[PDB]
Parts: sequence; C-alpha cells; structure tokens
Amino acid sequence: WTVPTLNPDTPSPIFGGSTGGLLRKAQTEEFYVITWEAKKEQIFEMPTGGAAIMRQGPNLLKFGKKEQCLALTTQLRNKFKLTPCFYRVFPDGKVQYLHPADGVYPEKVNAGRVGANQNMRRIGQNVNPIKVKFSGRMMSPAEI
Amino acid sequence: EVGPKRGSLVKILRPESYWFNQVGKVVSVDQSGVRYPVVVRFENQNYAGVTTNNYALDEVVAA
Amino acid sequence: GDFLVHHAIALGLHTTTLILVKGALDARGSKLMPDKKDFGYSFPCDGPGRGGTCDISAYDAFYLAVFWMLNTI
Amino acid sequence: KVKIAVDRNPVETSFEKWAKPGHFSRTLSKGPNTTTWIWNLHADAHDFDSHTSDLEEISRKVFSAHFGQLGIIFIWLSGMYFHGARFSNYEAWLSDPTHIKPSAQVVWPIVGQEILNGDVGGGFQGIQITSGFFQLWRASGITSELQLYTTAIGGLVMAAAMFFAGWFHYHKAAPKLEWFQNVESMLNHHLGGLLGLGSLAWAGHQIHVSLPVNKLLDAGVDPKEIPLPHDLLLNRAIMADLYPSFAKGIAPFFTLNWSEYSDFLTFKGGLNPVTGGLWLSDTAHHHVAIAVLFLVAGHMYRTNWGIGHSMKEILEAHRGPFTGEGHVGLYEILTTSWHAQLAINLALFGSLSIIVAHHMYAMPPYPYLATDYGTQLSLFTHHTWIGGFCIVGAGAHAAIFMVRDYDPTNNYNNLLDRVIRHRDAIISHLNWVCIFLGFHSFGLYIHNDTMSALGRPQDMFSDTAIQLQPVFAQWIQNTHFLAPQLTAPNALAATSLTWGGDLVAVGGKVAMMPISLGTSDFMVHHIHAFTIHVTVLILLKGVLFARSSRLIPDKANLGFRFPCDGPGRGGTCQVSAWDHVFLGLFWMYNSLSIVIFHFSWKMQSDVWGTVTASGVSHITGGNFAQSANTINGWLRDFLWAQSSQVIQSYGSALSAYGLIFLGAHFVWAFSLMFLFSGRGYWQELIESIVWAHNKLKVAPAIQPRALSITQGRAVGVAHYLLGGIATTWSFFLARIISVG
Amino acid sequence: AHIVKIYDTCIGCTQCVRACPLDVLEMVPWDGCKASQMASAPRTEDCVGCKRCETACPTDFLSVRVYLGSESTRSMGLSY
Amino acid sequence: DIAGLTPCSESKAYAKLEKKELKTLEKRLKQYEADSAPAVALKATMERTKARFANYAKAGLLCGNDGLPHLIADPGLALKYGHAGEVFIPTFGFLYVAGYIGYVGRQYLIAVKGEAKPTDKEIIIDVPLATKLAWQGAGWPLAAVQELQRGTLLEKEENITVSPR
Amino acid sequence: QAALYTHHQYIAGFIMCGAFAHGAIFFIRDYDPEQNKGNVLARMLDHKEALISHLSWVSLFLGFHTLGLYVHN
Amino acid sequence: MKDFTTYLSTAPVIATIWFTFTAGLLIEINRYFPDPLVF
Ligand code: CLA
Ligand code: CLA
Ligand code: CLA
Ligand code: CLA
Ligand code: CLA
Ligand code: CLA
Ligand code: CLA
Ligand SMILES: CC1=C(/C=C/C(C)=C/C=C/C(C)=C/C=C\C=C(C)\C=C\C=C(C)\C=C\C2=C(C)C[C@@H](O)CC2(C)C)C(C)(C)CCC1
Ligand code: SF4
Ligand code: SF4
Ligand code: SF4
Repeated sequence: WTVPTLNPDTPSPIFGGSTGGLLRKAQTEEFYVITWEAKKEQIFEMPTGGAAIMRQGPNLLKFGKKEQCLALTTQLRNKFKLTPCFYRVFPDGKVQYLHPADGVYPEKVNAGRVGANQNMRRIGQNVNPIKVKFSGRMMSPAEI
Repeated sequence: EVGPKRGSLVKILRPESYWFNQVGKVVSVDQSGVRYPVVVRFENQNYAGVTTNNYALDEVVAA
Repeated sequence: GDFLVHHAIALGLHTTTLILVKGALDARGSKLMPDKKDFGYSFPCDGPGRGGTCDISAYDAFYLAVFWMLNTI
Repeated sequence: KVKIAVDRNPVETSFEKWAKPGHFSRTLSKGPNTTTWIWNLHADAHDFDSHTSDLEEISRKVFSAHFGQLGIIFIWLSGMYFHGARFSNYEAWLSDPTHIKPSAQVVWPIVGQEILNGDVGGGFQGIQITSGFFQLWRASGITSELQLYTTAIGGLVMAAAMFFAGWFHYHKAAPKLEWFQNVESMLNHHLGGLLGLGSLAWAGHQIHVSLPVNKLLDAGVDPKEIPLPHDLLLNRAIMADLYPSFAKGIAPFFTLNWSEYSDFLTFKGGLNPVTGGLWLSDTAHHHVAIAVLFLVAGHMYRTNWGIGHSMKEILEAHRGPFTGEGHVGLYEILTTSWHAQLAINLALFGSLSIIVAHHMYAMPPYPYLATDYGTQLSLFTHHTWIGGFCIVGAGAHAAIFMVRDYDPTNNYNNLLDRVIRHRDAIISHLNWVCIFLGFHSFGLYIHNDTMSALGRPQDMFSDTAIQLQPVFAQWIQNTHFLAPQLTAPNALAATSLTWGGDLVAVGGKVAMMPISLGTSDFMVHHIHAFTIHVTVLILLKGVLFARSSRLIPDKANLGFRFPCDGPGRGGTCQVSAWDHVFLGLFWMYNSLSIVIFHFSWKMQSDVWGTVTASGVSHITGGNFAQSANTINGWLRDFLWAQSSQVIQSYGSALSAYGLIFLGAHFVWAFSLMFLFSGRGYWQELIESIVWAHNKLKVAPAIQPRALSITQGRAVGVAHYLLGGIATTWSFFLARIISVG
Repeated sequence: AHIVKIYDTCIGCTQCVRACPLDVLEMVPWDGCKASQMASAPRTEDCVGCKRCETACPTDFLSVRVYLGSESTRSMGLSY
Repeated sequence: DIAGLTPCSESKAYAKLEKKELKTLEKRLKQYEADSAPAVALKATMERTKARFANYAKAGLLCGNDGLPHLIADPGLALKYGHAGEVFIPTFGFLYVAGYIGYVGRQYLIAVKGEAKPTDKEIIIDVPLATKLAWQGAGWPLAAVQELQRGTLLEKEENITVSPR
Repeated sequence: QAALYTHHQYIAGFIMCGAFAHGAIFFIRDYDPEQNKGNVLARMLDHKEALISHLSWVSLFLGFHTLGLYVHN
Repeated sequence: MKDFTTYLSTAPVIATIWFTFTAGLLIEINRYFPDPLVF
C-alpha cells in the first residue's frame, strides 16, 4: 500500500447544489475532498443537505471540514459497503492524505501504528492539581 | 490459578469505581499476565448502564 | 407573621449553604465524575455520557446558589 | 380495488401484558434497574413507530387509540350534559337569562369549601361556568333537564360503543394496511358523509326543533308551554303557523321553488335583537349550503369506478419551470408516514381553532352568548390556546418525519429536496425579517415609554401625537360594512357589527358594536406579526435542520429527541429538532399571551359595557387607545388595575381564582429550577442522599437517578406553560365574572 | 487543541475509535489486555470535544478521557 | 396570658370577628326562601361557625390583638399554662404516624431485597406482605429502639460506597 | 434607612456566595491531601455525604412546613 | 385473574387506592369533627 495521490479532475456525483456548501475558508485556510469508487449509480444523502446520485466508478466531493467528509465516509461504508478516502487541501496547491491514514481503517488494529497520548496508569492514579501548579501555563495532572 | 474463585463474591477497592465498597461476583480471572484479570459482575448498573468491569487482584477482596 | 418569615429566611440560608457547601465538597470529585479535580473549577460539562453531566462543575454550583442568595436577600 | 380488508383475531384479549410493564418495548421489557425506566415507560408508551417497524401494526394501534380518545370525549360530554340536568340552574336561566348566571358545578360542604357555591341566581348556589353550554343548549332548543339527562345517557352508550369499537378493531377484526392506505376513499367519506351528512342532519334538527322552539322563546312564551320537539316534528299545522311555507311541505324543494322557504332559510346577517346572537334561520340556510357543498366535494376522488380524480396523478401533473420535479413523491410520503399526516393535520386544525375564536366573538352564534363576557372571553382565549399548541405540535411531527420517514432515494430534485437545498437562504432571510419586526414593533413601545418619561408626549406614537393608522384594515372594515348594498345585494345586514353600523344591546349590556382601529391597534398587530414570525423561525429551523447542519452533519443518526452532541465545537447543547419544539413553546406562549391580553383589554375598553340613557359606558372607559401605546401603560392600566378582582377575591366565591392565581405564580417559578439547572448537579446531590438511605438500610433497589437532560427540559416547559397560562386564567375569570 | 488520553484500563474494545466522528483515535498492538490491542490518540488536533469516545468507553472508570483545551478552527468544528 | 396575648374567650376582637362572619352569611340568607336548599346550607354554615368560635374559646386558646388564636410551641409554657393540645401532643401524634410509615417501608424494602427481583417488587407491590407489615407497624417505636440497641439499624461504613475524596 | 439596609444585605449576600466559591477553588487548586492527612479539613471531606444529606433534610423540613403553613393560612 | 390482580398490584394502581383511602379517611374525619385546630 502507498499514500494515494488525489486526482482533482475526478467526476463529481450528480447534484444541483445547495446553500450548505464550501465558504470563503476553502479559498483562504483549507478544504476537504472525499473520493470513492461506486459499482453502481445510487442516490445518497449529502451531509450538507439534499439528495445526490453517485456515478459509476470514480466519485469526488469537496467539504468545508473533516467531520463532513468522515460523516459521508460513514454512510458509504455502512450503507453501500464502499471504501472511501479523503484528504485536506490547502490554498497553495498542497494536498494531505488523511483517512484511512495507513490504508487500514483505524478501528482495525494495524502494525506499524505507534501508540500516542497513552498513560501507563489508571485515571485514579493522577496527581493532585497542587503538584502541577505554577507550571509554564494552565495544565492538567493528566498531561504530566 | 491466581485470583479469586469464579462465582465467589468480592468487594471492589478501586476508589474511582462506581462499585467501590460494593460486592460483585467473580465471572473469571485471566491466568495470562493482564494488568486487570478479575472480571466482576454487579447487579446494580453504573451511570453508563454497565454491570461488569475488570479489576486487578489487589483491587478485589473476598467479602 | 415574623415567625413565618424568619423560618423562610432560615430556609434560604440553609438551601444556599447546601448548594455552596455541596459544590465545595464535591469540587474535587463525585461518583458521577471521580476525576473532577483534573478539569478545574470552571468547565462546561463532561458531555451527555453517564446519563448526562450538565452543570456538574463547582462553578455551576455557585451559579445556581446565586439565584437562592437573591431569593433569600 | 377499494375494499374492506381485515385480519381475524390478530391479538389475544388477556391481562398477561397488563401485569408486565414495558412489554411494548425491547429495551423496557427487561424491567427497571434505575428510576429512569419509570419515566421512559410513560414517555415511550404511545410512540408506536419506535415500538415496531411494521406500518400495518402501527396503523392498527393508531386506529384503536383514536377510538379510545373518542370514547374519552363522549364521557366528558355526557358529564357536561349530566351536570346540566342534575347540578345546574339551566331551567331558571331559561326563564331569566339576562340576570341568572350559568352554573353547573356544585361543591360538597367540607373544610369550609362551600363558600365557592356562589349566589348565581335562580334559587341556586354553585360555581359559575364559562363554557357556554347553557347558550348552546338553548340554541339547540333544550328546555328541560330531562332532555339533558337523556343526552347524557346517550353519550355514555356512545362512549361504550367507542371503547367496544377500539377493542374490536384491534383484537377481533384489525384493518390491513391496504385498507388504511385508501386515502381517495377516506376523503370521499369524510367530506361527503362526516361533513356533508353531518351538516345536512344538523340542518334537519335546526329547521324542525331549533328554529320553532327558539322563535317561541324569543316571542316570550314560557319554556313549559312550548310544544315538545316531537309535537313540532309530527304536526305541520303548528310549524305552518310559525312558518307559513311549511303548509306547502317538501313540494317546493323538488319543484325548485326554493324561494318559498324564505321564512326559515334566510340571509339576514347581523344579530337577533332579542338575544344578541346570529339568526338561527341564517345558521339553517348556512348548514344546508355547507351540506350541499361538502356532498359535492365528496364525489371528486376515484374509488372503484373510472369516474373521479387520482391524487397521485393531480400531484404529478402540477410541476413548473422553477420547482424541478414538483409534487412528485408526496403521495408516497403521505400514504406511508403518519407523522407527515399529523404534521399537516395539526397545522391546519390549530390554525382553524384560532379562526373559530375570532369568528365566534365577532359573529356570536348562540343566544345570550355575546352579553355573557365571562363565557365570551373564556371561549376566545381557550380556542386560541388550543390552536397555538396544535401549531407547535405540527412543527414537532414535521421534524419527526424529516428524521425518521424521510428517504432521499424517493426525494431527488423534488420540492422537499429543493427546500432542504436552500434552507440557509430561508432561515437567514426569516432571521432578518424577525429582527426588522422586533425593532419596528417593540422599539416603538420603548420610544413612547422614553418620550412619556422624558415629558415629551408630542413626540410619542399616538392618535393625538405621531399617528400610525391601520388604513388597510380601516378600508376593509368600511368595504365589509357597505357590502349589503352593493357587493352582497340579497343580504339585509353585514356579517358582523365589528365592521361598523349600529350597536346591538341586550339586557342593558352591549352585545356587539363597531370596533375602531387606531395607532395602538396598529402597534399591537405588528407585535403579533413579530411573535408569530419568530415562533415560525424556531419551529421551521428545527424542521429544516433536523437531519444535519454545518455544526452537526449526522444529526439524523442522533435522532429527533437527543440532549446534545457534547461540549465540543464550542458547545452543541439543544441542537435536536425536539429542542427547537421546546424553545418554540415559549415563543408560542409569549405570542398567544400577548394576543389574549390584547383581546381582553380591547373588548373591555371599546366594546363591552352597560348601555344607559344617551351613552354607552365601557368597562375600562375607552383607555386602550391612550394607554396601550407604552409598556408602562400595559403594566399599570391592564395588569396592575385589572388584578384587583383576583387579589381581592378572598372571602367570596372567586376566592378559588385568588388561590389558583398564587398557585399558578408558584408552578411557573418552580419550572425555573428545572429550566436553569443541569442534571449533573442533581445526580451528585442524590448521591449524598442515597448515602443516608444506605446508612439506615433504607436504600431502594431501583437506583434513584436525576431526570434525563431532555426530561429536565420537558418538565421545565410544562410547568412554565401550566403556571403562566393558569395565572392568566385566574386573572381573566376573576376579572370578567366580577365586572361582567 | 483538546487533550485526549488513553489509560492502561483500556480493554481494546475499539468502540471509542468507531464512535469518533473526526478520526482522532486508532487501535495499536498491545500486551496489557487480552485483546492484545489498545486505543491511541495520534490526531488530537482534529478533536472537537464531542466526548462520543467517552460515551462509547465501557470501562469503570473511563479508559479514554478528553480535557477541553485551546480552541482552534478545527476544535470549534467551524466550516467557515 | 403569655406574650401579652389574651384568652379568645375575653378578646373583644374575637367576638367582633364572629359577628362579622355571621353577618356576611346572614346578608346572603335573606335573598332565599326559608326552606329553600340554599337557605338550609347557609344555616348549617352559620351553626358550624358558632360552634367553631365556641369550641376554640373553650379549648383555652389565646388570641392576639388581631382577635385570632395564637399557638404556644414552648413545651414549658404549654404544659404549665394548659396549651399542650396546640403543638406538643400534635408533635408526638405526627411523629408516631410518620415513624410508622417509615419503619413499615424500611421493613418492606428489607424483605423484598432478599428476593429474586427486588426491583420487580418495587414496581409491582407484594400486597399480602405489605398489608402484614402495615399491621405490625403499630409497635415500631419499641422495634426501632431494639434495633438501635442490637446495632442492626445502621450499616457498616466499610459496606457503603463513597466518592474518591 | 431602606436603601442602606437593602444595599448592605445584597452586597453581603454576594460576598457570602464569593466566600464559598473560593473555598471550592481552594480545594481544587491548593488542597494537598498528603499534607492535611488526618486534620480537621480532611475529616470534613471524609463525612461530606453526611454534611450534605443533613443540610438537605433541614432545607426540606423548613421548605415543606414554612410553605405548608402559608398555604393553609 | 392472577395477572389482573398483579396489574392491580402495580405501583400507580396501589398509589391511587392507598391515596384515595387516606384522603377519604381524612375527609370523613373533618366531616364528623369539623374545624379541628387543637387536640
Ligand atoms: C378487558 C379488555 C382488554 C384487555 C384484556 C386488553 C389487553 C391487551 N391490550 Mg387492549 N384494548 C382494549 C381492551 C383490552 N385490551 C380496548 C377497549 C381498546 C380500544 C382503546 C384497546 C386497544 C389496544 C391497543 C391499541 C393495544 C392494546 C394492546 C393490549 C395488550 C397489551 C397492552 C395492555 O393491555 O397493557 C395495558 C395498558 C393500559 C392499562 C393502559 C390503559 C389505557 C387507557 C385507555 C388510558 C386511560 C387514560 C385516562 C382516560 C386519562 C388519564 C389522565 C391522568 C391524569 C389520570 C394486552 C394483551 C397493545 C398490544 O397489542 O400489545 C402491544 C396495543 O397496542 N389494546
Ligand atoms: C360515511 C363514512 C364515514 C364516516 C361518517 C366516518 C367518520 C369518522 N372517521 Mg372514517 N373512514 C371511512 C368512512 C367514514 N368515516 C372509510 C370508508 C375509511 C376507509 C378509507 C375510513 C377510515 C378512517 C380512519 C383510518 C380513521 C377514520 C376516523 C374517523 C373519525 C374521525 C373523528 C372525527 O373527526 O369525527 C368525530 C366523531 C364523531 C362525530 C362521533 C360519531 C361517529 C359515528 C360512529 C359515525 C359512524 C362512523 C362509521 C364509519 C360508521 C360505520 C359504523 C359501523 C361499521 C358500525 C370519524 C367519526 C379516525 C378514527 O380513528 O376514528 C375512530 C381514523 O383514524 N376513518
Ligand atoms: C337529515 C335532514 C332532514 C330530515 C331527517 C328531515 C325530516 C323530515 N322533514 Mg325536512 N327538511 C330538511 C331536512 C330534513 N328533514 C331540510 C334541509 C329542509 C330545507 C329544504 C327541510 C324542509 C322541510 C319541510 C318544508 C318539511 C319537512 C318535513 C319533514 C318531515 C316529513 C318528511 C316527509 O314529508 O316525508 C319524507 C319521506 C321519508 C322520510 C321516507 C320514510 C322512510 C321510512 C322512515 C323507512 C321505514 C322503513 C322500515 C322498514 C319500516 C318498518 C318499521 C318497523 C317498525 C317494522 C320529516 C320528519 C315536512 C314536515 O315538517 O312534516 C310536518 C315539511 O313540511 N322538511
Ligand atoms: C393529535 C395530536 C397528537 C398526537 C396524536 C401526538 C402523538 C405523539 N406525539 Mg405529540 N405533540 C402534539 C400533538 C400530538 N402528538 C402537540 C400539539 C405538541 C406540541 C406541544 C406535541 C409535541 C410532542 C413532542 C415534543 C413529542 C411528541 C411525541 C409524540 C409521540 C409519542 C407520544 C409520547 O411521548 O407518549 C407519552 C405522552 C405523555 C407522557 C404525556 C405527558 C403528560 C402531559 C405532557 C402533561 C401535560 C399537562 C397535563 C394536562 C397536566 C394535568 C394536570 C396535572 C396536575 C396532572 C406520539 C406518536 C414524542 C415523540 O415523537 O417521540 C420522539 C415527542 O418527543 N409530541
Ligand atoms: C428547643 C428550643 C427551646 C427554647 C428556645 C426554649 C426556651 C425557653 N424555655 Mg424550653 N423546652 C424545650 C426547648 C426550648 N425552650 C424543650 C425541647 C423542652 C422539653 C423538655 C422544654 C421544656 C421547658 C420547660 C419545663 C420550661 C421551659 C422554659 C423556657 C423558657 C425559659 C427557659 C430558660 O430559662 O431558658 C431556655 C430553655 C432552654 C434553652 C431549653 C429547655 C428549657 C429548660 C430546660 C427549662 C428551664 C426553665 C427554668 C426553670 C427557667 C424558668 C424559671 C421559671 C420561670 C420556671 C424559655 C423561653 C421554662 C418556662 O418558661 O416555663 C414557664 C420552663 O420551665 N422549657
Ligand atoms: C476581594 C474579593 C475578590 C477577589 C480578589 C476575587 C478574585 C478572583 N475571583 Mg472572585 N468572587 C468574589 C470576590 C473576589 N474574587 C465574590 C464576592 C464572588 C461572588 C459574586 C466571587 C465569585 C467568583 C467566581 C464564580 C469566580 C471568581 C473567580 C476569581 C478569580 C479570577 C476571576 C476574575 O477576576 O476574572 C475577571 C472577572 C470579571 C471579568 C467579572 C465578570 C463580569 C461580571 C458578570 C460583572 C458584570 C456586572 C455588570 C457590569 C453589570 C452592569 C450593570 C450596568 C449596565 C448598570 C480571581 C483570583 C473565578 C475563578 O475562580 O477563576 C477560575 C470564578 O470562577 N470569583
Ligand atoms: C418557586 C420556585 C422554586 C421552588 C418552590 C423551589 C424549591 C426548592 N428548591 Mg429550588 N431553585 C429555583 C426555584 C425554586 N426552588 C431556581 C429558579 C433555581 C435556580 C435554577 C433553584 C435552584 C435550586 C438548587 C441548586 C437547589 C434547590 C433546592 C430546592 C428544595 C430545597 C428543600 C426544600 O425547601 O424542601 C421543601 C419542599 C417543597 C417546597 C416542595 C413542596 C411540596 C409539594 C409542592 C407538595 C406536593 C403537591 C401535591 C401533593 C402534588 C403536586 C403534583 C401533582 C401533579 C400530583 C426545594 C423543594 C435544593 C434541593 O434540591 O433540595 C435538596 C437545591 O439543591 N433549588
Ligand atoms: C425509627 C424511625 C427512623 C429514624 C431513623 C434515624 C437514625 C433518625 C435520626 C435521628 C437523629 C440522629 C437525631 C439527632 C438529633 C436530634 C435532636 C438533637 C432532637 C431535637 C428535638 C428538639 C430540640 C425538640 C424540639 C420540640 C419538642 C419538645 C417537640 C415540639 O413541641 C416541638 C419542639 C421544636 C418545641 C426511620 C428509619 C427514618 C423511619 C421512621 C422510624
Ligand atoms: S446539553 Fe449538557 S451535557 Fe450536553 S453539551 Fe450542553 S451542558 Fe454539556
Ligand atoms: S471528543 Fe469527539 S472528536 Fe475528540 S476523540 Fe472523542 S469522539 Fe473523537
Ligand atoms: S472504548 Fe475504552 S476500553 Fe474500548 S478501546 Fe476505547 S479506550 Fe479502550
């Protein structure tokens, strides 16, 4: 498996448009682009509101935030058993692949993945806030 | 076979546990070296609706 | 008449104290949130999980006590 | 093929389930482990959709639940007729309706409560009623407690039949889904049978009983010597004496000589001078026309013959260049979704209940109803409140459909889809309209309050200072008033005296007179526009964003009734469509509270009042025009001044209204505890209380739990509306009964 | 960004990972529980603070804990 | 007597209030014929009013300047001056009934706790057992002392759950 | 006379609310259990349920009876 | 019949019956001993 390259000229599902689409953020900060393959033309629900028809084979959509892309990712996988992938795109042309990060959906344990933000203790073993006081800034005993 | 006997009643000692100072039934104790091998079942559900939890050998006492 | 109003004042003083005291004693933790101390004095909530946890912070107790204090005064 | 289709002995009639609480739910049937189960059991008892995914089973539950409601309503009516026959002063009131106060509730002498049995008149002591039953029974031609007792027995026989029908159509012969999905047949029977036949039958009773009996009553004939209804039904000579055309029989009807029946079928308009109510001859010709119109309407939809229309064809035919597919998919949505039908039916039924309040007050249909101000105010306010509640319910079930029954595969490029695709345009535009109305409606009141406080009355908006006259409503009033001579030639008089003309006085009191509209009326009509627009904004937004929003893209998965999505994204508290209904209730209450206050002050100030020699003295002396243009004016001259009756009711028969007035202020304040607090605090407090119960070995097996977030909101709004509406109720009834 | 932490009490149910609507969590190989897997939080920068993960966590007490922290365009879940 | 109050029996305001009350009822009794049911009812209320003013005075209640009976709650003043049926005796009457309800309910919860489904016995009441405990609750006070003395009334702290502290 | 009494009684009420607010903050930010082991302060936390449950009982009694007597009257 | 008696033993039913009994008892007492202010 290799990091996929986003083809920006992919056909987009049939949809007349809505008022819940991208805003100025897509042109100044960043936007998200979901891509998936459809084995048949099926009408689906746009997370931004409205019905849309997925096209045979390749499909590409752009959303304002990552949650909207993952929301559509959930519907396609749970209802149509499809396997979509999405990326974060910056206004300078840079593209960043996001999900599935390693090609294996996160819920399925995969090798190579290194644990992060893990504490070798139970929450009841956290120190009292008095111990983490006067540190560089407001922090929680959990962060230590 | 380390751990309390299956079917025995033990009292939880974990302070942040909903069943602290409460008695549950030993469902099973994992002989493999897991951090918390004692599976305990309780009649009263917690705030999440759960009625079972895993505890370490020290977190449980026959009662 | 003075007897009845004085017991009403006692009602307000004990209730406002109950709200304030309960907030200070449960400020470091409760059965619903055992690690409340790790979240600080003022936090929105701990989410809808565990049955719901709106107004669980000690700051939320003070906010509720002010209504009872204004009612007492 | 439209046909009767049913399943035999579908459900066994046993008490086995009666002894198993929560049997209807897969989650609740497991029994209670915490107190939340008890609430969940009652909250999910009538949610059949959530009980089962079978539409036929849901439809059978709905049909039988309706028979149960109909049986409940029949018992209620039988009680009202029974209390009119055994615990009332109706027979005395029939002889002296201008002085005797209607009463049909007598209290037992205990703990000193007998004081509530006021001296209503007619040698009777009881609680004064404002339901208007006495005037309805007089209009129907009832002259004896025997007739009221017989109708009461009939209603109980009907209630027993309704409960039987409910049991039979669910346990013995349950209609199949195909039966319920016969919308074309259902509309034909409800328009032709229920409505047209019902109106025709009522015309029969009015022409053969209501008209002669009431004509004799108005002529001064004692109720005892009036012929019994059957005597009039079996003798034509008596009816011929009262109405000459009856001597010709039904020949004129079949010979198209309808003009002969002009003596009982009339178009007088206006009000009967003796009673102050609409002419029964006008109500008779009306119900006859309604009956004919609805009999025709009930022959429009196709059933088992080729003639008739197909609702699906009509809908699919109505499509234009700006609306994509158009009304495609609606027939399928309105034949497979009860929540969709309930949404439309609740919306229209509430709007109708509100229209009834305005029409019944301006055109008082019952004899001696207009001069009974307690009944008039009660009727208008009651039907206004029922309408508002139903309108909010319409919003909730529209969101329930959008969340549970909406399928995009059946709604592509249709009106519904295109509405959801421009929801942000709709809500944002409505948002601005609400802000504009708010400033240009309530801002005018603030300007006046400040100008008056600053001693600058000439700079205020008033009929003497700057004027904001409702010219359009003034022109319509003039048009309707002059209608009889040009646009409505046959009519003797205008439909209502509100439009203009001479006033009608009965018993020395004003029944109805012209209602003038000035700056204060213009200002309060715009407050209504603002309050309604804002309430729509909340309800509409809740329905359009029920499935998803820019903040939450999977709201539909979370469901219709959910507390929030957590404190993330800044805080997602109250994002569910259910929460929009919760907020809509408060604005609906604010709007209708202002509407009923407007009605009471305007009527007490400019319409109601004793008619004396050369002059009519109104209850509030016409102070609405110069006192309703400021908030201070409303608080002082309305709330503070008219609260004197309720605050001074102790030691009298209206003492109950004083107690309810305080009790209602209490329930309202008690709601704020639930509305301003959160379950997190209560759960912890319960934990310390549970500790005391554990210490003394008195802790319950069913674990005590704080109310759910949604339950907390539902309890708060309920007590808020109960307290607030009851407070106005006590204030209104005490005030009107005293100065009626 | 909000602080998300996993505790040794984790049983490797993967429920939190399935409940997360922004892909902040994943399952990594582990030897502390029978499931031989433990939840990890390598993308907390995309966390909004919904606390769905905590609602899905069945351990007593929670094995996954969210501490609301610095607010960003992603943390506030803003599409603008 | 106490607090500068005066016996209702010797208060002039108490007497004026009784006349004021009977005069309202009489002003109304006029508009009705003598045997009319309304007249009979107003007469029975007037008789009940006369009996109340007389019964209250006979009970030795004290009246303030308002001419209304005031209740003495100090056990010492009530017993020494004949005012114990006002707050003292009522206190022991209520305490007996309230403890009765509590002890029976506690006995019920304890009995159903040893069953298969205690929660079921709380939504569906074991009527026979409930009636038995209801009758055996008359001797609750002695049972409560006997439980307090055996150390069976309270629970050991070690068996009661609490928060982390 | 009226203004001074009401003014000082409302300022007093807000200050009392503030006092408990800071007591709750103290417990969360400064309280160190190890340095207060066995002391009167730690004892308070050890019987917080008793303290709160008793304040709950008193408030309930005053509320039910003070309201009940006004309503009866 | 056993199931019917179990339904009559349900919390709400028993509450209605018990409260109706208690209310009735108090009402009858005040009906035969009116205006009881002191013992
Ligand atoms: C002795 C006659 C009888 C018997 C033995 C049964 C027995 C049964 N019925 Mg049933 N039913 C009957 C008459 C009867 N029914 C009648 C006359 C109707 C027409 C209304 C119905 C309509 C009906 C429906 C639609 C359904 C059942 C269902 C059931 C089954 C489970 C529900 C249940 O009964 O729990 C007991 C329920 C109750 C005791 C609730 C009582 C409801 C009353 C009418 C409400 C009264 C409210 C009151 C007027 C106002 C309260 C205000 C407040 C302030 C006090 C069960 C085996 C359900 C089923 O099939 O299982 C899923 C089902 O959905 N019945
Ligand atoms: C002349 C034909 C006729 C009439 C008069 C009615 C009348 C009524 N129907 Mg209806 N219906 C009809 C035909 C008719 N239906 C047909 C052909 C179908 C199949 C397509 C349906 C399917 C249907 C459904 C699904 C429902 C109704 C409902 C109702 C009631 C609504 C409540 C109301 O507003 O009225 C006010 C109430 C009254 C005025 C009380 C008087 C009612 C008496 C009994 C009139 C008799 C009506 C009945 C149809 C006559 C046959 C009875 C016979 C079988 C013994 C109402 C009484 C609702 C309901 O649940 O009712 C229980 C409802 O949900 N109907
Ligand atoms: C539901 C509406 C309704 C009803 C029920 C009636 C009923 C009646 N109207 Mg009437 N009317 C109505 C509306 C109605 N009207 C309206 C809207 C108008 C305005 C146009 C009028 C204007 C009007 C006038 C001017 C007159 C009547 C008259 C009458 C009466 C005589 C009818 C007649 O002459 O023969 C009608 C024929 C029949 C009714 C057929 C009878 C069939 C029988 C009942 C069937 C029995 C079958 C059974 C098997 C027998 C066995 C019995 C058993 C014991 C074995 C009658 C009681 C007349 C009257 O008042 O008489 C004094 C009259 O003068 N009406
Ligand atoms: C024909 C009218 C109608 C019908 C048939 C329904 C039917 C239904 N509604 Mg609905 N609703 C209506 C009108 C109607 N509604 C109106 C007018 C409103 C606006 C207020 C609502 C607002 C509404 C909401 C917000 C919800 C429903 C829900 C439901 C569904 C479940 C009901 C339930 O929760 O059971 C249980 C019913 C009860 C427990 C009754 C509660 C007791 C009431 C509310 C107290 C009212 C005060 C009372 C009179 C006080 C008496 C005096 C007191 C001293 C005792 C159900 C299919 C629920 C749903 O769809 O599930 C997702 C839901 O959430 N409705
Ligand atoms: C619960 C609060 C409370 C309060 C504020 C009072 C207040 C009072 N009580 Mg008292 N009392 C109480 C509870 C209370 N009591 C209870 C629960 C009992 C049941 C045993 C009694 C039994 C009682 C008796 C027998 C007497 C009083 C008396 C008095 C008055 C003078 C008593 C004294 O000197 O100091 C205040 C008293 C207390 C704080 C506690 C109890 C009272 C003590 C034990 C009685 C000692 C009285 C002493 C002889 C002083 C009076 C001298 C002389 C006039 C008799 C005083 C206003 C005396 C009185 O005025 O009678 C005419 C009296 O003799 N009380
Ligand atoms: C000597 C007195 C004193 C001192 C030194 C402090 C000091 C402190 N308090 Mg504090 N407090 C006090 C009294 C005091 N308090 C009293 C009397 C109360 C009861 C009302 C409180 C209740 C309280 C709470 C609930 C909290 C604090 C907090 C804090 C800490 C930071 C909060 C802060 O100051 O940010 C800035 C404060 C503000 C910007 C004020 C907010 C604006 C309010 C609503 C006033 C607005 C009124 C407005 C102008 C009215 C307009 C009317 C006009 C139009 C006519 C800080 C160390 C916070 C904390 O613990 O830190 C986490 C906190 O949660 N205090
Ligand atoms: C008028 C409004 C109101 C009322 C009456 C109350 C009353 C109460 N509050 Mg409260 N509060 C309010 C507003 C109100 N609050 C507001 C606006 C807030 C800010 C959100 C708070 C915040 C608050 C907090 C934080 C706390 C309270 C607490 C309490 C309770 C204190 C103990 C007590 O006095 O017991 C007396 C009991 C009563 C006064 C209730 C009377 C009994 C009823 C009326 C009799 C039954 C009537 C009839 C038989 C049945 C009616 C129902 C019918 C359908 C069958 C008390 C019942 C404390 C508490 O929970 O107690 C432990 C507490 O922690 N309140
Ligand atoms: C047995 C019983 C129960 C009771 C259980 C328990 C443990 C109750 C606890 C009681 C405790 C700890 C009481 C502690 C202190 C009580 C004190 C100091 C007593 C105060 C009473 C005073 C000062 C008397 C005041 C007056 C008297 C003489 C009577 C009246 O004249 C009025 C007044 C105020 C003047 C269960 C389970 C609730 C179930 C049910 C039956
Ligand atoms: S509704 Fe309550 S739990 Fe949910 S986000 Fe708001 S405060 Fe938190
Ligand atoms: S709080 Fe929400 S976004 Fe953050 S890790 Fe948990 S589920 Fe994911
Ligand atoms: S839900 Fe809890 S126990 Fe399950 S994998 Fe996530 S952190 Fe571990």
